[PDB]
Amino acid sequence: SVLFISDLHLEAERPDITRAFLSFLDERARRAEALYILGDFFEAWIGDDGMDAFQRSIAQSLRQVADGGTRIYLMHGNRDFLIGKAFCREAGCTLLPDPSVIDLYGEPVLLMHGDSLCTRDEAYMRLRRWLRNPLTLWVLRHLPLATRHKLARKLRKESRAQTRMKAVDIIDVTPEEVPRVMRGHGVRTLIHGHTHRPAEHPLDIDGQPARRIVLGDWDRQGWALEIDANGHRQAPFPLL
Ligand SMILES: CCCCCCCCCCC[C@@H](O)CC(=O)N[C@H]1[C@@H](OP(=O)(O)O)O[C@H](CO)[C@@H](O)[C@@H]1OC(=O)C[C@H](O)CCCCCCCCCCC
Repeated sequence: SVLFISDLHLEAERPDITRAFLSFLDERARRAEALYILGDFFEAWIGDDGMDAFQRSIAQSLRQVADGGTRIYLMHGNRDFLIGKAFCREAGCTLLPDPSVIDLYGEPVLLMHGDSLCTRDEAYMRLRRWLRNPLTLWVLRHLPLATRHKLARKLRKESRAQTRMKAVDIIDVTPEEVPRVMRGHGVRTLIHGHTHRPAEHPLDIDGQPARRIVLGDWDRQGWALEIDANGHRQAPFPLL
């Protein structure tokens, strides 16, 4: 079996989420063939060179699971798109680009964090285009660590202000983007996070049924999607 999680937003000041995650690693990820983390694993990331004691300890916990034979893949989200090779080497995980198509029990399956689908959120689309611009990444990594933390706090503050003001239809995925990107990748299954609305959505692509599975965020309870050759299930579990 294979596990999918996202939107944990791990941080030092949420030990309840950390405890749930570490229990999940021991109880479920150790026995899985693979674990996919589809973005926003951490609350924020300023670059691997800024990793703190807490973040290093999370890397070590992943490494224990990877060394047991579980393959771990990590995809960027909007909080942690600066995770690099140094972190993944310490964690024993593989960095997966957004988007990625994997083979899952013989079916091609598209994986994304999900924010790139939110094309009606024009203010966010503009921010994303600027944040991911190679010129932006260049200047950002030339900022001192403390100044990077300052700008990360400022972005979080403005995001918290602005997201409260937006309608749910503006911040959720644009419906017609889903068949468009799934057709382009030749898949009938898409798995993503970001939107915090765990669900499975049936849809049509060119007269053929397809599905979009949305992973849950861990703010109030943990979530995991588990797939094996016979079926799949997403279910929550309590934070510790
Ligand atoms: C190198 C270190 C520093 C730089 C890199 C740091 C990386 C870590 C920081 C993460 C910030 C991230 O939270 C921003 C973001 O992604 N917001 C969108 C997201 O909301 P979340 O709050 O992340 O859950 O998802 C929401 C739903 O999709 C969406 O709504 C939010 O997007 C916004 O709210 C964006 C606003 O609409 C526009 C904000 C522009 C802010 C400009 C601030 C800079 C000040 C400029 C002064 C001239």
